Amino acid sequence: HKTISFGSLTIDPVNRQVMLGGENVALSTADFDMLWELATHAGQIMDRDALLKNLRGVTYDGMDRSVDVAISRLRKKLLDNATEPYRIKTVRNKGYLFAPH
Amino acid sequence: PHKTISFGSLTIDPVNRQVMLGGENVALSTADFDMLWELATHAGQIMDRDALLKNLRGVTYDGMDRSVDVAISRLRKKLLDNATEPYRIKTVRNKGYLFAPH
DNA sequence: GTTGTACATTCCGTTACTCCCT
DNA sequence: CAGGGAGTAACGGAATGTACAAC
Repeated sequence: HKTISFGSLTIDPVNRQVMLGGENVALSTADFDMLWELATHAGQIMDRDALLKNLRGVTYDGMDRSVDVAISRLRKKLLDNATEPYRIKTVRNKGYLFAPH
Repeated sequence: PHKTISFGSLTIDPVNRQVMLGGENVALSTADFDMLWELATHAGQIMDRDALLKNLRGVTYDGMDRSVDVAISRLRKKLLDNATEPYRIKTVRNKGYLFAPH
């Protein structure tokens, strides 16, 4: 009912469980809460300050790389090469974007 | 004629406080069936440590109090769940624990 | 059999580089 | 021939998992 899917990727907030085309991908608490955020605003550029607020929530001090680190850890577990990402795009000086297609 | 709650093969019978998985009776102590009961009646809903402790021992989460965590570990053990890849009981950092209805 | 301490293990924020891009 | 914005490896402090001690 509340489960929100994309392509072969299913994100279930009721059981806090995510599946990538049959296979069940193990995500930590941050991996999930971060992916959930992005997917909610799919195709929408989420800016760094906006991420920290919704997820921590603290103020972006203009110099904080935790979101970047969080993104990389997510990118690896989702099987998404950062060199040319299919799922989670980087947008220079804006933030990050979840790609539905 | 017994009123219970059920999630797949799992079955929780608050009448005689007997839980079954499948299957066969799972032995829980009193304080542990209580905590399982709290979680399961708020399935899909994150129960924080204060919420739990207010039932587990009827106190307020002060610490650093770890009585819930070990308790969560027994349930996971007793429900044939694996902590690193938990199906039925999820850990949510800084929040608490969660009974997953599926 | 019950319970939680005393370790055992994992998480994620910081740091510290690195290669980009401008 | 800066300057900075983004990737991630690694460190380590704190949040969580539990074998087994104390009951």
